[PDB]
Amino acid sequence: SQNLVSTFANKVIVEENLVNVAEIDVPFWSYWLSSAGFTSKDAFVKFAEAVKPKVAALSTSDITNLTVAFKRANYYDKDLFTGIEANVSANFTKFETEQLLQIVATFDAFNHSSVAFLDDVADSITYCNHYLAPVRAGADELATLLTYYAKNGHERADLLATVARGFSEVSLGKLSAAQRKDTVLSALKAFQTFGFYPESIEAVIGAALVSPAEYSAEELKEVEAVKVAAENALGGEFVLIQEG
Amino acid sequence: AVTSFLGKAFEKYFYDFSAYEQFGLNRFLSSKGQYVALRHVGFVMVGVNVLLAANFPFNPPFPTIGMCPAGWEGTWVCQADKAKALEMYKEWKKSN
Amino acid sequence: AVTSFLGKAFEKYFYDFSAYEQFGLNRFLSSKGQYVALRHVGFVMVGVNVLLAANFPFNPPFPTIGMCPAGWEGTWVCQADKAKALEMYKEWKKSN
Amino acid sequence: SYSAYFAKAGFQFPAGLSALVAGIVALNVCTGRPTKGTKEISNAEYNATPIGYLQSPDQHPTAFPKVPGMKDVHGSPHH
Amino acid sequence: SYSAYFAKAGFQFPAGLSALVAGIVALNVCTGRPTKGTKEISNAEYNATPIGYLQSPDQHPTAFPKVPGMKDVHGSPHH
Amino acid sequence: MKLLPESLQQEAATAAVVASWVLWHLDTQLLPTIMREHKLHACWAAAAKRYNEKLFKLNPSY
Amino acid sequence: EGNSVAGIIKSVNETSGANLLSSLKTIKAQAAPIYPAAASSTGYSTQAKIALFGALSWILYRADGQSKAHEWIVDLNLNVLQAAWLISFSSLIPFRAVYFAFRGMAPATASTLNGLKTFSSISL
Amino acid sequence: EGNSVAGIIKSVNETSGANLLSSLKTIKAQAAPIYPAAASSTGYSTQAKIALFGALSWILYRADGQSKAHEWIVDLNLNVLQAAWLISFSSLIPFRAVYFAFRGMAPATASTLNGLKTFSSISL
Amino acid sequence: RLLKLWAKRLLVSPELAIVPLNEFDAQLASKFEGISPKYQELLSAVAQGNK
Amino acid sequence: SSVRDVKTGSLPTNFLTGVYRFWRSQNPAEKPHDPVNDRLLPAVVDASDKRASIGTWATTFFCTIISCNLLGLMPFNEAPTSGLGFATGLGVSVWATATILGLSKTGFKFPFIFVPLETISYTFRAVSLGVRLWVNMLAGHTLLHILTGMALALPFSLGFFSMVPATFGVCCLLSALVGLEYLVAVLQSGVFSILSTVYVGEFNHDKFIGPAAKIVK
Ligand SMILES: CCCCCCCCCCCCCCCCCC(=O)O[C@@H](COC(=O)CCCCCCCCCCCCCCC)COP(=O)(O)OCCN
Ligand SMILES: CCCCCCCCCCCCCCCCCC(=O)O[C@@H](COC(=O)CCCCCCCCCCCCCCC)COP(=O)(O)OCCN
Ligand SMILES: CCCCCCCCCCCCCCCCCC(=O)O[C@@H](COC(=O)CCCCCCCCCCCCCCC)COP(=O)(O)OCCN
Ligand SMILES: CCCCCCCCCCCCCCCCCC(=O)O[C@@H](COC(=O)CCCCCCCCCCCCCCC)COP(=O)(O)OCCN
Ligand SMILES: CCCCCCCCCCCCCCCCCC(=O)O[C@@H](COC(=O)CCCCCCCCCCCCCCC)COP(=O)(O)OCCN
Ligand SMILES: CCCCCCCCCCCCCCCCCC(=O)O[C@@H](COC(=O)CCCCCCCCCCCCCCC)COP(=O)(O)OCCN
Ligand SMILES: CCCCCCCCCCCCCCCCCC(=O)O[C@@H](COC(=O)CCCCCCCCCCCCCCC)COP(=O)(O)OCCN
Ligand SMILES: CCCCCCCCCCCCCCCCCC(=O)O[C@@H](COC(=O)CCCCCCCCCCCCCCC)COP(=O)(O)OCCN
Ligand SMILES: CCCCCCCCCCCCCCCCCC(=O)O[C@@H](COC(=O)CCCCCCCCCCCCCCC)COP(=O)(O)OCCN
Ligand SMILES: CCCCCCCCCCCCO[C@@H]1O[C@H](CO)[C@@H](O[C@H]2O[C@H](CO)[C@@H](O)[C@H](O)[C@H]2O)[C@H](O)[C@H]1O
Ligand SMILES: CCCCCCCCCCCCO[C@@H]1O[C@H](CO)[C@@H](O[C@H]2O[C@H](CO)[C@@H](O)[C@H](O)[C@H]2O)[C@H](O)[C@H]1O
Ligand SMILES: CCCCCCCCCCCCO[C@@H]1O[C@H](CO)[C@@H](O[C@H]2O[C@H](CO)[C@@H](O)[C@H](O)[C@H]2O)[C@H](O)[C@H]1O
Ligand SMILES: CCCCCCCCCCCCO[C@@H]1O[C@H](CO)[C@@H](O[C@H]2O[C@H](CO)[C@@H](O)[C@H](O)[C@H]2O)[C@H](O)[C@H]1O
Ligand SMILES: CCCCCCCCCCCCO[C@@H]1O[C@H](CO)[C@@H](O[C@H]2O[C@H](CO)[C@@H](O)[C@H](O)[C@H]2O)[C@H](O)[C@H]1O
Ligand SMILES: [Zn+2]
Ligand SMILES: [Zn+2]
Repeated sequence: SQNLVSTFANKVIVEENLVNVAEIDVPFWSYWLSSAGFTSKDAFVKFAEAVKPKVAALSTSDITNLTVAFKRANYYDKDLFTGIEANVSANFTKFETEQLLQIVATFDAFNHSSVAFLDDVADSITYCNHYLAPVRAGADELATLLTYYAKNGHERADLLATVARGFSEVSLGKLSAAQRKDTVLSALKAFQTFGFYPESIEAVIGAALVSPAEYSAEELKEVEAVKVAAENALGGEFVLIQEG
Repeated sequence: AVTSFLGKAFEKYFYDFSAYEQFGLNRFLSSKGQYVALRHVGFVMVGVNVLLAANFPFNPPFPTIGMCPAGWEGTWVCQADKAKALEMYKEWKKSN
Repeated sequence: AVTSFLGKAFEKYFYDFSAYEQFGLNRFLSSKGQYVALRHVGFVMVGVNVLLAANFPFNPPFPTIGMCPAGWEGTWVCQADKAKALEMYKEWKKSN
Repeated sequence: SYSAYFAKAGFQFPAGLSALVAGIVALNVCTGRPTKGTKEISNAEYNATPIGYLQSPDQHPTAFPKVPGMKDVHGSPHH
Repeated sequence: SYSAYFAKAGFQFPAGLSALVAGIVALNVCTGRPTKGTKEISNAEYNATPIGYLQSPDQHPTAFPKVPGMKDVHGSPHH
Repeated sequence: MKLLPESLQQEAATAAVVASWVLWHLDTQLLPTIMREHKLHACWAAAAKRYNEKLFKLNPSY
Repeated sequence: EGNSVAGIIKSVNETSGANLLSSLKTIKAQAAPIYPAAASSTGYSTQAKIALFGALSWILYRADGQSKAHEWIVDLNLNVLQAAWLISFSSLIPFRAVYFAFRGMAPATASTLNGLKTFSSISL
Repeated sequence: EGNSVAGIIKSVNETSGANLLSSLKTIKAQAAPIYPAAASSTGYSTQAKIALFGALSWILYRADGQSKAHEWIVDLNLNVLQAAWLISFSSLIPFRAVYFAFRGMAPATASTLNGLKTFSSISL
Repeated sequence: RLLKLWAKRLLVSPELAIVPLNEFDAQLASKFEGISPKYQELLSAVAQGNK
Repeated sequence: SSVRDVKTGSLPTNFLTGVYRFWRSQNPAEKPHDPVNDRLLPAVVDASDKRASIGTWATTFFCTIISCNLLGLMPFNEAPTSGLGFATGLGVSVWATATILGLSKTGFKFPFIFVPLETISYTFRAVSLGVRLWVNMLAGHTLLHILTGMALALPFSLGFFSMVPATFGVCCLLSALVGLEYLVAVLQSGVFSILSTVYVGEFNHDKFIGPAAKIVK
């Protein structure tokens, strides 16, 4: 029986029959296989064609699972993400901010944007979801959504007021010191792109000025470029609070 | 979802996935009706050997016909009376 | 039907049928609030006397304060220790 | 009004009351010990013993005792 | 066709199956006798006895015995 | 009288099962129902000055 | 199910100028919210049958255990003392006042719903 | 719910002579019998959840009792001998032929329904 | 078209008839809180229905 | 999968709203120094995250005890909290909930001759919270058992309907004792949950993570 198991192993338990079981529920199976590290381009081509007649009827949890799965596999199928962005645009009231921040980060990984998608995502975060949902988001996810709107030039000041609520000493403090640097430097470029300087930009600038040794000389120049621009917009002087 | 996939999965296994065709047993076997007779006794022989391999060091409650499993032949596994085999197993268990 | 009548029946009893008005207890009693205080203790006193009359010849598990029910005064009903009262009851039971 | 809509649904239990009565019963039946006045015995003793000797008088109190402490069965007379 | 109407109703039990499992369980729990390897004892004996002495070895067989007749508990050593 | 039970762990785990069911039934069945009914009233009462002002500025009817 | 205001707009626009005023009660009823009518009376639910038989089985089980107790006659008369207060609570408690006192415990029922006003949403 | 033939008679009589032939497919669909469409998929019924958990609880209870038996390894291998025939019955039994053999057991399904003929109920 | 316009408003919100058309502008103000309270509580109570 | 429909303004919804808002009122959130706006909104949500759910826990313990206490006043029924392991098992569970909350703040490390005496006062809250519930459900029912036996001795000995006024006066004192046990059943559920808000609320303190940077004027 040393070879009867090995004969069964080379023909039955193959990656191709792992795919043939995975064809029934692609948003479930591609999400959990890629979570286990199975990020293979040849299988995710077969995932993209199996789910394409089913995308328009997918739920918001299935769309978010499918979009995160194709981000971890790093596979871009433009006809798949067209139907994915047509599902988000048709059901934007049903989507959540926690789900849309994962969908936007996939749409920002490979540059894929529509003007209807940017409007329906901004309407979903600002009006269809709770206004304190960016507080629960995590600042690394909100800075990705800010960069995605800055790169497409889409100015939505109602969205920018909602996303800026998530930046604080709480949410930036939960990040790694290297990860806080990339979050601060990408949120300050997006706030300077639209010319929007909310009151919660004091936490983004203050996260850079309380620890400037992580930042370079040219980075502290563009931080204090935003700091003087927010000082004119908010009408005051920047001061660091010390507890006591 | 969890039930709708499992119905679609087992339907593919019951009908579409056949190991009689994928392994090419038409060369070795005559009929599909004699393959399922060999798959029947093959299922019994595996389930006998798996249930014994799941716990091999046991004294058998079934009567062995004067035969011993491995190189034991005097241990608690081969003892006829079970009251003696319980005392011999307790000495073997504390060492191992 | 069986439930719809019983709802209509008890609704008539709970609200429409009042024994405070049909018996004319306004002459004897001051308030309806003091009638339901007397109907409360009257319910307790009946339920005490009914539970005792449902089985009167019993030896009490509660301590009687040196008192006897009827003309017994030496029988098993009045015995202090229950091991003696069980033997005295068995002689009384075969006769009666 | 919506009064006739709410009379359509009858009595209903609370939503997870089956899991409450499952947990309360499983705490009373999966005790891991003999059941309150009984003792586990051998199979040789159980088969040889009549039902009347297998019962104990304390576990059968009288339903409405005329004397406090009356038992329904007398048990085994062998001490 | 009426095929999609009959797929609407899920699995259903037979119509009086609750009365069948009520009658079968009541024949197994209302036996009027101690439960298969136990014996009713006095309340004085039950309270004085530890749980390990209250159990018997025959009523606790080993789940996968290496020797036929292994018991999970040893019971009371007092004979 | 009854002072100590037959098992102290069984009576404590019964209290743990009953209180965890009430904790589950409150957080899952009662408080989502309570807060749907409370915060519909509470959000309307907290917005109605700013809601009616925002709606007044929007419509061109006047 | 489409919304009823767009059905009002569609039915008023489609009607003639001659029969507009007569057909306004028909358009009013087509946009009226559904209030389901009183259905046929059914005596007991299945879960209501389990609840009443289960409470009856529990009462008979506890009355059988109380009667076999040592202080058995004290246990059955404590059921008389306890059931007498359930009768007195039906007599004493102002059940309309307690209903409105509980209604004032929640802020959703202690006040009327203050929201959208008429002048802010007038459509001309 | 009125019957559909009187609705056919009412709709055909009320129609114009000009639009009679065009509206015949509309009157055909209004009298078509209702065939309810495929509803949304639900995974398990409540009674299907009791049946599968109850069969799983029964299997685990019987496997625990078989393993504690005296001839315990014979009991677990008798489950192998019994489950092997359940696999062989899925392979051998002609499930379409057995379905039509059972269909011929009842006289209601062994023949087609012979009843009312066309010429006896022609209405001119 | 004028009758059809007012038929839609009075089918949805029939309490607009308690305000005369010539006195509607005399209720308005720049802020909503400054709108005249002559018709506020009467409009809110007729809108609740005939019960 | 299909949840039931609820009528708005139902009496159990209005009762449980006022009950939950009462135990939430016992540990109110602290007013920050800064005005609450979009700058201070994440610090308010984070301060709410660091607060324990004492409002939810106390109305869990209020409803589970006032239901258990009133079972002792229903006919053919006894109170679960009249048993020792049930009532004290709830009180040690509250004390262990407050201790685990207090230990999770510092390090999960347990904090000259003064602190052994303050420890005895703290660990007596484990005993006294559940024992006060247990003795109140026991001693009121035990006194009811003795006085019902002494009230039964009169119509047993002096005739059933023979003489009324002596058995009337003891049935009035017995009826006032069951009404006192109704008051104790509601009060001891309240005292338990008041003290649970006090004990858990001692460790319900975290520092407000306010703005580290500000644009003043
Ligand atoms: C070779 C590698 C293996 C790959 C692994 C994946 C392949 C599947 C392998 C086997 C999985 C078995 C799962 C079967 C149970 C779940 C299927 C199911 O119940 O779904 C539907 C299908 O139901 C059935 O499958 C019933 C079929 C039973 C017929 C008997 C078949 C042969 C049985 C052999 C006897 C085995 C005895 C034990 C042997 C050890 C019914 O539910 P539904 O909601 O989807 O339907 C809609 C109505 N609500
Ligand atoms: C004076 C002579 C007596 C004449 C005899 C007839 C008069 C009736 C006497 C008492 C009969 C009691 C029967 C009550 C139970 C049956 C009523 C019922 O359940 O029907 C409805 C009414 O339900 C109730 O009656 C509940 C009322 C309970 C409130 C509490 C009242 C006072 C209780 C006092 C405590 C007693 C404790 C024990 C004392 C010994 C609900 O069902 P439905 O289907 O008809 O409703 C439609 C929804 N499907
Ligand atoms: C507080 C002040 C004093 C007030 C008066 C004293 C209080 C005690 C009075 C006793 C009356 C209690 C309520 C009366 C209930 C019976 C009358 C009744 O109305 O019956 C209805 C239902 O009554 C009941 O069934 C309630 C019984 C509750 C007892 C609970 C015992 C539990 C035993 C079973 C547990 C099994 C759990 C299984 C989990 C799946 C009929 O239901 P329906 O289907 O026709 O629709 C009407 C629904 N609104
Ligand atoms: C160890 C051996 C034990 C053997 C003893 C017998 C126990 C057998 C165990 C299986 C019996 C059945 C289990 C019941 C749980 C599953 C049912 C369920 O999910 O609940 C409801 C299904 O609907 C739901 O609500 C689902 C939600 C889950 C139920 C409860 C969740 C867990 C609550 C426990 C507290 C959790 C918090 C603490 C956890 C450590 C149905 O309940 P109902 O009949 O009372 O309501 C229907 C009335 N119309
Ligand atoms: C840090 C977070 C941890 C989360 C865990 C939460 C735990 C508490 C939540 C409430 C659930 C309590 C149920 C657990 C009971 C455990 C009792 C136990 O371990 O001992 C049992 C061990 O007994 C056995 O060996 C038999 C197996 C018993 C299993 C118990 C099943 C009941 C589980 C209750 C269902 C919980 C969910 C229901 C709704 C809340 C029986 O106790 P005993 O004193 O009578 O016997 C001891 C041995 N002589
Ligand atoms: C005969 C030739 C050989 C054939 C193959 C071998 C036979 C054995 C094969 C085993 C398969 C048996 C049937 C498979 C059932 C499970 C798969 C399935 O289809 O699940 C359905 C239901 O399956 C079951 O639940 C059946 C389970 C039956 C086991 C009974 C055990 C009883 C335990 C609980 C008793 C409690 C009684 C309570 C009374 C109120 C799903 O139901 P649904 O709600 O989605 O709607 C579909 C209804 N058409
Ligand atoms: C002595 C102490 C025993 C204690 C042990 C526990 C037993 C407790 C007894 C109460 C438990 C529940 C009793 C169940 C009977 C009432 C329910 C019922 O009437 O049956 C069905 C209600 O619908 C009916 O069919 C009513 C018809 C009556 C049921 C059975 C009639 C009697 C059959 C027995 C054989 C009679 C012939 C011989 C008689 C000598 C519901 O059954 P199902 O859940 O399986 O079906 C629902 C599936 N969707
Ligand atoms: C001429 C027409 C007569 C019509 C009557 C039809 C009777 C047969 C129909 C089928 C029903 C059978 C159920 C009756 C069982 C009676 C058994 C019995 O009397 O003895 C019990 C007496 O035991 C007890 O004292 C405890 C009480 C047991 C009550 C039994 C309840 C079960 C009833 C089954 C439900 C029937 C309906 C369910 C669906 C058919 C227990 O038997 P045992 O040998 O284990 O113990 C004897 C004493 N050591
Ligand atoms: C949508 C379905 C609705 C169903 C309809 C049911 C309607 C009947 C209500 C069910 C009865 C529930 C019994 C609960 C009793 C609680 C008593 C209470 O709420 O206290 C007072 C609360 O009112 C107060 O403002 C406080 C006055 C001091 C009273 C002290 C209250 C403590 C009582 C605790 C209960 C102790 C005994 C427990 C009995 C089970 C009520 O008095 P009031 O309305 O006359 O006073 C309001 C001013 N007019
Ligand atoms: C389970 C058995 C029962 C145990 C119940 C124990 C909890 C009882 C909670 C109710 C007690 C509090 O009683 C509460 O009193 C306050 C005032 O203080 C009332 O509050 C208000 O009532 C009404 C509002 O409609 C007005 O008169 C007034 O604005 C105010 O008094 C509440 O409406 C009442 O519910
Ligand atoms: C529970 C496990 C299974 C146990 C089952 C035991 C009972 C089995 C009953 C079926 C056996 C009887 O088998 C029965 O044969 C008769 C002929 O005799 C067939 O009767 C008919 O079948 C078809 C009709 O469509 C035609 O070929 C023909 O008219 C006739 O043969 C039945 O359709 C078949 O069902
Ligand atoms: C040990 C001896 C007993 C063995 C076990 C007995 C099993 C009993 C179940 C088998 C019964 C099946 O018996 C079945 O009877 C039905 C009655 O509807 C017959 O039904 C059919 O008969 C004939 C011919 O097939 C058809 O023309 C007819 O339309 C139809 O009614 C089937 O032909 C037969 O297959
Ligand atoms: C031993 C001490 C503890 C005893 C037991 C404690 C019982 C706890 C339950 C009683 C709680 C009832 O508490 C209830 O709180 C609600 C919160 O919605 C208050 O609710 C109401 O307050 C005020 C004034 O009444 C209203 O203007 C307001 O609209 C409404 O919210 C009630 O006034 C109060 O009656
Ligand atoms: C007719 C008049 C009606 C008056 C109604 C108001 C009184 C109601 C009485 C119910 C009990 C009052 O509840 C009371 O709540 C306060 C806070 O609110 C608790 O106060 C507690 O708060 C926190 C909790 O750790 C501690 O910081 C504080 O030191 C402690 O006192 C009391 O310990 C409790 O007794
Ligand atoms: Zn008692
Ligand atoms: Zn066997």
